[PDB]
Amino acid sequence: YSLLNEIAAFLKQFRKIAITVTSYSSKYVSVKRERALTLARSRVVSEYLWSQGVDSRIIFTQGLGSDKPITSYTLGGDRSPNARVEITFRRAV
Amino acid sequence: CFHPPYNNFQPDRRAVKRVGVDTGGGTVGLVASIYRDSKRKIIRDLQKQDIQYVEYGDTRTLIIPTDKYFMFSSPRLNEICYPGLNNVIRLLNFYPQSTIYVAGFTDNVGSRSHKRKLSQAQAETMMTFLWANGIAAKRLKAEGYGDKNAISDNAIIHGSAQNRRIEIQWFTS
Amino acid sequence: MKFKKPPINNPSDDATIKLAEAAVSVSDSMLEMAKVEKVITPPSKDNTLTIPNAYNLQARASVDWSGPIEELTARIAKAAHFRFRVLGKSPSVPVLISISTKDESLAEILRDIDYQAGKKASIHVYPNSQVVELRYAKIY
Amino acid sequence: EVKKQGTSSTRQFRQVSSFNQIVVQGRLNVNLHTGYNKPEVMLRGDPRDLVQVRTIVKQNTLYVSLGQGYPDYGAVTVDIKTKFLNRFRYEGAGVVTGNNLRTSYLDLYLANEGTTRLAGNIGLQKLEAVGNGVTQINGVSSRNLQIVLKGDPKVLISGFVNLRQLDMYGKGTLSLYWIKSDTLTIRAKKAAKIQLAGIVNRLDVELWDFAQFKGKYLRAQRSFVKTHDKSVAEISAVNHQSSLATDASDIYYYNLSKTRADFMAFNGSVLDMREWGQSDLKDFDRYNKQFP
Amino acid sequence: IIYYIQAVIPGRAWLIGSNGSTLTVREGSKIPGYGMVKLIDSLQGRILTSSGQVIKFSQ
Repeated sequence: YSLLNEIAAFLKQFRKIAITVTSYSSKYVSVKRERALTLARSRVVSEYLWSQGVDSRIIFTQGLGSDKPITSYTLGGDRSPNARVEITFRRAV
Repeated sequence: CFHPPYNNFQPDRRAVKRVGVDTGGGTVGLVASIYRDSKRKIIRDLQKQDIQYVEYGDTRTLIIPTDKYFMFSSPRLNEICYPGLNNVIRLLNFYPQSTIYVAGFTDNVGSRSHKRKLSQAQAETMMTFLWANGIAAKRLKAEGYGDKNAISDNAIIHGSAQNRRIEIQWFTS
Repeated sequence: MKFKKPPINNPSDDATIKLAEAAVSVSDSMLEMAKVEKVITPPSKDNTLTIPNAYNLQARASVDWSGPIEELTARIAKAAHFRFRVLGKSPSVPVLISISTKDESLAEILRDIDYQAGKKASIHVYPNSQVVELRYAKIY
Repeated sequence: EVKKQGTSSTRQFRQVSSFNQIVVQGRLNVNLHTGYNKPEVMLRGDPRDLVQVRTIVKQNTLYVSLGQGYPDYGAVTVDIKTKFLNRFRYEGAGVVTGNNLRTSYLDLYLANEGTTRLAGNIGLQKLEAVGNGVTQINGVSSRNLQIVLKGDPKVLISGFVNLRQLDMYGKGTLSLYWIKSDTLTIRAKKAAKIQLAGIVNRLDVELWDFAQFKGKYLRAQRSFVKTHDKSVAEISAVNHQSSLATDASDIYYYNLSKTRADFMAFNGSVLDMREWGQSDLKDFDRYNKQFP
Repeated sequence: IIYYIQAVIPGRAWLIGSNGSTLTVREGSKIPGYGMVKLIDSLQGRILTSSGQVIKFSQ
């Protein structure tokens, strides 16, 4: 939560309209289990960010499972570099 | 040591820390331990936080304000106030035969079905937290009343704040 | 044996006291009249027929918006990867909405927008063509 | 004490007295019937070992098994017809088949590879399977039943059962089609597979390690579920759901109950695992919304 | 009379009526007031009739 507080203190420096939070994971059991896992992870993280005072108008959350890997080395578990959460936005004016 | 979110629902080995900082005397560590695991200091610690304790006959009652132990208008449990909940488990550990009733109460603002449903949800959340710390399922019951039997006046601000609460009653036999 | 009573909050302002006292009376007037209107004309139809759900309408959002309807509906459609369509002429007096929720699905966001639009505009969703369509009323 | 060599299976008729309990031991096949005739037993066996096929009766109990020792015998076929049956015990690697049975209560005790078929309406309150034997019972209508299993049975029962308690400690598998019960208590220990469906007012579930509870299609009103390490649960609560997952264990629900409360301890997890594509899914309220 | 489902398995279904009378229905059999059952769904809590109406869970 100290890291999430640090990220919220970063996000308060800008002015913005929408934020997107998307979560991706690695392949464990089926497609459904990690789709549910990534959706739950993104829901919790965006809630704590909304609880802190980021002055956005919309926050979108989605979880894509293990569909879009950024690396062909898939030997770790959760230690793998392609299990991640990404927060993207556009600075407005 | 201690994990701050509920210690993974394990009993924390609390006494050894005191006897390690005092052996690092053994007798002074035992006296400090036998003072702070007594019932009256636990009762004073709930008094130090915002939880009220009433004993009358062989019936015992705990009064808990939802204002500090729940998040606003939701059945989610407020995680910053975990010392009070741990002290509730420690005090309830002393009566391993009794049956427990937990009842939830709100104030008068809103609709009737809304008040009843919110009370039922909050009572179930606190009952589930009690059940997950070791207490068997045959010893527990939760009920949510609305604005049924108030203890203060709802036309004034502070009394209306005092009316939103969780009641825990238990017997001895 | 110091005596204490459980709710001890931060101190209060008498402006907030007066504002709260006005708001409670507004609230039960609204509740009583809504009960009367529900009794007098019972509704029969639901907008799940016009807005069904689909896959990737189950991404979630939390929103704080106080403007006209069209740009917000475009943002939701773009997040849901749907095409956006407008029918009819926009009126000269704009159609204003106000949404303040937390963590609900995009289908419910559109249904709440559809309820607040009222007699002025409507929302339709075609999932086989992946189209969100907003149409304005033939008034004025 | 003789072996079975040199003699082929012949037809024998014998008469028996009244009996209300059957004990069978040995490598054999038994077919059951039920009629309003005399008590009888049918023995297809070797005429040399029809004497070794012992049909003795002691106090309304019939003892159809080996007599004068078992050095060796290969094939014994017993058909039976009577009026009341109240206890059946079989041991010793064989086949039992029967149907069209009627009772108020009777007790099964099956052991040691008894391939068994029942196709009647039997209201039984106790059942025991000892080890490594499949069981296929079609039709049970009982107002009480208590099952405990210790070895590796593969049992599946059909009908209507008001079950009360369940304890599992082996590599047992079990499935029931309909149960209309009131309070279930499940304790599963080593690696057990349970498959239920029906209506339950109150459910209590304990899984210890490597245990799987397939409680999907079992619609419960109150659920209390606790899972320990590397165990799997499928839950279908309707009104009230209370769950705790401690360390690397999984709980999956499949319905949105009116009140939900879940806790996580070390690495356990509770996941939604619903469809996302049904046309009439319902979302959370103010009162359901908990964040895992 | 209105019929609701009670518990759904692949292959069989258990239904309760308005008067509290239970029924067990196969993939295709006779039901009065509804017609012919042609589809039993297990992932969805729906069963279809030949008259063009669907029986789902109670609310």
